[PDB]
Amino acid sequence: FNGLTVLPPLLTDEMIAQYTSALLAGTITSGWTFG
Amino acid sequence: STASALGKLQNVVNQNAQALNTLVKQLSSNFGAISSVLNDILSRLDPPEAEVQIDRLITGRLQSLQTYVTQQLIRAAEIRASANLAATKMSECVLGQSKRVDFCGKGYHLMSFPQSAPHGVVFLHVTYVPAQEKNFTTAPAICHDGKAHFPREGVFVSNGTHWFVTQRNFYEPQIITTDNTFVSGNCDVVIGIVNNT
Amino acid sequence: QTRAGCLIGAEHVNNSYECDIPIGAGICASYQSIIAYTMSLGAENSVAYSNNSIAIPTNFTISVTTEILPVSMTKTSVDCTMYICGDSTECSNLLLQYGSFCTQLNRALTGIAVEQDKNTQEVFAQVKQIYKT
Amino acid sequence: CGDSTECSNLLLQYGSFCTQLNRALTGIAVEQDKNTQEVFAQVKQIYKTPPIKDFGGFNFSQILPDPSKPSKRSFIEDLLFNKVTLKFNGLTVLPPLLTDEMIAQYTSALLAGTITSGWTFGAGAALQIPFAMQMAYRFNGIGVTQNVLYENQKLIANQFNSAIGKIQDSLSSTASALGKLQNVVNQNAQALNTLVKQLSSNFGAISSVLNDILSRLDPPEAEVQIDRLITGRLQSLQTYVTQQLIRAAEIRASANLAATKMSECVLGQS
Amino acid sequence: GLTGTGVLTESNKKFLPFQQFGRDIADTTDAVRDPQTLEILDITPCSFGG
Ligand SMILES: *[C@@H]1O[C@H](CO)[C@@H](O[C@@H]2O[C@H](CO)[C@@H](O)[C@H](O)[C@H]2NC(C)=O)[C@H](O)[C@H]1NC(C)=O
Ligand SMILES: *[C@@H]1O[C@H](CO)[C@@H](O[C@@H]2O[C@H](CO)[C@@H](O)[C@H](O)[C@H]2NC(C)=O)[C@H](O)[C@H]1NC(C)=O
Ligand SMILES: *[C@@H]1O[C@H](CO)[C@@H](O[C@@H]2O[C@H](CO)[C@@H](O)[C@H](O)[C@H]2NC(C)=O)[C@H](O)[C@H]1NC(C)=O
Ligand SMILES: *[C@@H]1O[C@H](CO)[C@@H](O[C@@H]2O[C@H](CO)[C@@H](O)[C@H](O)[C@H]2NC(C)=O)[C@H](O)[C@H]1NC(C)=O
Ligand SMILES: *[C@@H]1O[C@H](CO)[C@@H](O[C@@H]2O[C@H](CO)[C@@H](O)[C@H](O)[C@H]2NC(C)=O)[C@H](O)[C@H]1NC(C)=O
Ligand SMILES: *[C@@H]1O[C@H](CO)[C@@H](O[C@@H]2O[C@H](CO)[C@@H](O)[C@H](O)[C@H]2NC(C)=O)[C@H](O)[C@H]1NC(C)=O
Ligand SMILES: *[C@@H]1O[C@H](CO)[C@@H](O[C@@H]2O[C@H](CO)[C@@H](O)[C@H](O)[C@H]2NC(C)=O)[C@H](O)[C@H]1NC(C)=O
Ligand SMILES: *[C@@H]1O[C@H](CO)[C@@H](O)[C@H](O)[C@H]1NC(C)=O
Repeated sequence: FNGLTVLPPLLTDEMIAQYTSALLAGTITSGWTFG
Repeated sequence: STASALGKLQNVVNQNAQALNTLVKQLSSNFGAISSVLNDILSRLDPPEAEVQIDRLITGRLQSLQTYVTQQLIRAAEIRASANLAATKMSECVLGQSKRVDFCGKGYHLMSFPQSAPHGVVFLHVTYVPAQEKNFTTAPAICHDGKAHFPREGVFVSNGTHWFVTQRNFYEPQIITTDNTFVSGNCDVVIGIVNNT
Repeated sequence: QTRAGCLIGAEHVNNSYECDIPIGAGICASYQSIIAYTMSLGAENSVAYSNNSIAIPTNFTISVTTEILPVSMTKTSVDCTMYICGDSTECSNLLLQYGSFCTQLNRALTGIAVEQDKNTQEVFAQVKQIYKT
Repeated sequence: CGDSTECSNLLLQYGSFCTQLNRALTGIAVEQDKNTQEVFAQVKQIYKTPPIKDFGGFNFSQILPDPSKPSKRSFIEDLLFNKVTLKFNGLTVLPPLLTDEMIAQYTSALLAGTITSGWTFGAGAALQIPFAMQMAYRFNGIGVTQNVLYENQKLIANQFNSAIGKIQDSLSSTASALGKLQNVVNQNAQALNTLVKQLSSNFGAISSVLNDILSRLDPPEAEVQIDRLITGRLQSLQTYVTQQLIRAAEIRASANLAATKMSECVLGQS
Repeated sequence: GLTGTGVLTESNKKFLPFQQFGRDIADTTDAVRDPQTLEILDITPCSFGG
């Protein structure tokens, strides 16, 4: 390249998957109360 | 099995790649100078015209960079609006049950589940859809003993010989009783009232 | 000859189907050879209205549908002095007389990247704890 | 360039600006078509009102389609269409994908569906229901018991009818009530007009027409003059494209709001 | 001395006896008067498109 760079995102996809898993477990177990 | 269902993320990636590709391809233009490579201009001629050639190159490349930056700003604003909409949907249709119609799903909303995607989110909406309809005859109120009766909740229906009260979204007939109906006035001003017990 | 211009290589038919490849003025074409036709809005029915008739469902179904939304894009950075000069002292000196036209670009790009990070973090970080099934 | 070989040859060395300009314009047009289709294509079938119309005393004559006129538009739609007022130099205007008749058909289908089936047709199959009972449900939905409606039917109907007539007059006599659409049309026309007007500028050259420059000087300085003209015109085109992009973004936001309102208020009670 | 391309047709405009050519708006010529016959013509750009 000639001065063009791509910066990695702060949140890696593993943490995003972890957030999705936490949200889904919460909504399955506790209904809407945890919100 | 079926592909090409994720056209939005593909479009975003393609637009970014195309913008970068045209930006890097713009480096191979003369812009009215004698060459497109600066080293040849530096090594082929005496400076007092080298600054002229380099000036032409500089102004062309500056124009290209400015155009790229403006396009990036526009696209970023659009993506930010989309992200705000996605955040609102996640807050409303996942952490609770939504009443605003067609906001998330086609039908009556029950719940939603989120899933990740390389540059976005995917919502799975679960909805309830009625089916297998049937005709019935209906009346607005019931006149009995000179009094008008209206249902607390539901609707009066008749299969042809007898009358029942049912909930609106599911057929479940029941005998009309003084517990699921309430009285108001006399059967003289209601248009379409019928006689029953 | 259509309201959108002229078309060669396709046959005009009297039917009307859904629209595959939009053409314009309410007409579009599809492959069968290639046929061009007037677009069809949908099916046709007349609900049997009456002043003492009702319809009530007797059964139900449960449907699962999908929705897709982008939230972020790649974060990019560009260096002016290497893009337009390519490590040349004379080019740098010549560019130095154009004022500060590139600090602005760097600020804009950094703002874009920070905005992307904020977008992702605000969409996904909706909970305070991590629950386990 | 205006069909000049020298201008094309000189322009050939500025890269590929025109490809991305045309790409942006094509994207804008596609977005416009998508906006219209998303806003209006909300139903799956085309419902029709019954030939006999007795909606408990309510009167929808002013808004139902009129078969007499070929356009099949209603009174209010014709008033709105008559209210507003509005290939030259290498620029073209493309026709929309959806004709006005199709928009009117969608509007008529939505109106018939909401008149006959209540809000059910927006969540599955349209379900028949008498209008008075639907209005009783709508009162029951705002915390007022249905008891009221059946005991005040005729009066209520009268009020509704009167209100409808009033707005017709408010549209027939009073003007300047549709400033937004007129403003959009005026903005587009003015932008196109000034873009065309920019052709007569000088930009520091000796003349504003290429033929005089070509037929009055030898090439060595003709190139300089043509370069000045070319860069000026290119800058004007870029400015026009950027303004169009901004206006398109704003229009898209407005269209999204309109689609949300149509989904939430016409197909259901909010 | 006024040069340009297009298709020339007959026009019904009434040039007042001293004008030579007419333009409508945005400074684009629409009509001309030939110096010999002294009649008003009409100019239309010949067709183009993508
Ligand atoms: C309407 O519903 C009523 C109540 O279910 C039906 O009356 C019953 O009909 C069955 C079948 O003929 C008899 O075995 C029961 O003894 C009836 N019950 C009573 C209380 O009389 C009635 O037949 C239905 N009418 C129609 C046209 O389907
Ligand atoms: C529903 O509509 C029907 C029309 O089909 C009404 O029946 C009419 O009622 C009037 C007044 O009793 C009679 O003069 C007509 O002869 C009837 N027409 C027919 C075809 O029978 C009926 O009254 C309406 N019911 C309600 C509740 O509005
Ligand atoms: C419901 O029942 C009432 C009374 O049982 C009916 O009212 C009678 O109507 C007849 C004919 O119009 C009159 O001759 C009587 O004087 C009325 N009696 C009373 C007490 O008002 C009423 O008509 C019935 N409903 C229907 C639709 O027939
Ligand atoms: C309900 O009653 C109607 C009226 O008898 C039945 O007939 C339908 O009527 C509409 C309009 O009059 C037509 O478009 C349909 O094709 C008719 N259906 C037939 C003839 O089978 C109707 O079928 C009944 N059932 C439902 C679910 O509407
Ligand atoms: C409501 O719909 C469901 C699904 O269409 C019906 O369940 C089916 O019943 C038939 C007949 O017994 C079976 O052959 C199918 O296997 C059932 N489907 C499933 C998914 O189990 C149900 O019978 C319907 N309800 C009524 C009252 O008819
Ligand atoms: C609904 O309102 C319209 C007015 O917009 C009524 O149409 C009028 O009807 C009367 C009597 O038939 C005529 O003298 C008028 O000339 C009509 N007005 C127009 C503009 O045509 C219509 O009658 C009303 N509906 C009902 C059932 O009365
Ligand atoms: C220019 O010269 C031509 C030719 O002499 C003139 O055309 C003549 O006009 C008269 C008047 O109507 C006719 O009777 C002749 O038949 C025409 N001759 C030809 C050859 O066309 C024209 O009028 C002159 N115009 C001016 C302004 O002097
Ligand atoms: C079928 O289309 C042809 C033109 O393609 C037309 O001449 C003819 O009238 C049409 N027939 C019917 C029944 O519409």
